[PDB]
Amino acid sequence: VGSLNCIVAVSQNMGIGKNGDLPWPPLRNEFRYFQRMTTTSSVEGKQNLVIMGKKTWFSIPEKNRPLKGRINLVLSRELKEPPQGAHFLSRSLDDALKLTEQPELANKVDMVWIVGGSSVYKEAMNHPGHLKLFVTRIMQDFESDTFFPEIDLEKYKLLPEYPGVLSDVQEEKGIKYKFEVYEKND
Ligand SMILES: NC(=O)C1=CN([C@@H]2O[C@H](COP(=O)(O)OP(=O)(O)OC[C@H]3O[C@@H](n4cnc5c(N)ncnc54)[C@H](OP(=O)(O)O)[C@@H]3O)[C@@H](O)[C@H]2O)C=CC1
Ligand SMILES: CC[C@@H](C)/C(=C\c1coc2nc(N)nc(N)c12)c1ccccc1OC
Repeated sequence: VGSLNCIVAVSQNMGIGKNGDLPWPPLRNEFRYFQRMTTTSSVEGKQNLVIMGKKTWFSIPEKNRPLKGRINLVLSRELKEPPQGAHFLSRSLDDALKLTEQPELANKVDMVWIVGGSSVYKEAMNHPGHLKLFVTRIMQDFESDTFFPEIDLEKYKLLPEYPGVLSDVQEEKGIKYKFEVYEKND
């Protein structure tokens, strides 16, 4: 099984969501980027796994439910089975990652991507070991009600570039944003 990775898009005031939707209007290529990063597996005959909280699952426009080409796992202590269209259900992040070692997934999974929400991000980021964060910096303030955790830069190093990730400023709908990759190993 491969790398552990978080991916997020976040505004200047640290916001990731407002009532189960994005703080900002739809950014079509930003979303294509998320799709490409999380889907693309190098290891042949494997798929990436995506791990999200229950809220995040239910915020997915149904058109993208499940996220195609990836194994979709939802985290919920309340649910008793994977939601309609999801593949797996775990009661915690540690369980999710363990499940990954079992024979049913042992060599189906390439990369695992945590795609939200706030408490999942915080736990993966605080989890010792080798981890990357793919962070789109939306370079405005947007009114939000859910927030990305603090990135501890003593631990997380911003990489000066990364294959397959544009290093320069993007703009959609008059909103500027840029793509960053942070890496820790502790
Ligand atoms: N990059 C971006 O801009 C992103 C934005 N979002 C947005 O934020 C929202 C979703 O984020 P958020 O509200 O933080 O919620 P989550 O997606 O984390 O969902 C929360 C629920 O999932 C369960 N859960 C969370 N963590 C764990 C865990 N470790 N183990 C077991 N269960 C867990 C709990 O469900 P239960 O009560 O059933 O146990 C919890 O109430 C949406 O608005 C979405 O649009 C989400 C991801 C990325
Ligand atoms: C897992 C859900 C994903 C489909 C999503 C957000 C992102 C999660 O990590 C992300 N990382 C990046 N770089 N961009 C994103 N957009 C997300 C999303 C959630 C609610 C409403 C609209 C959304 O996208 C239009």
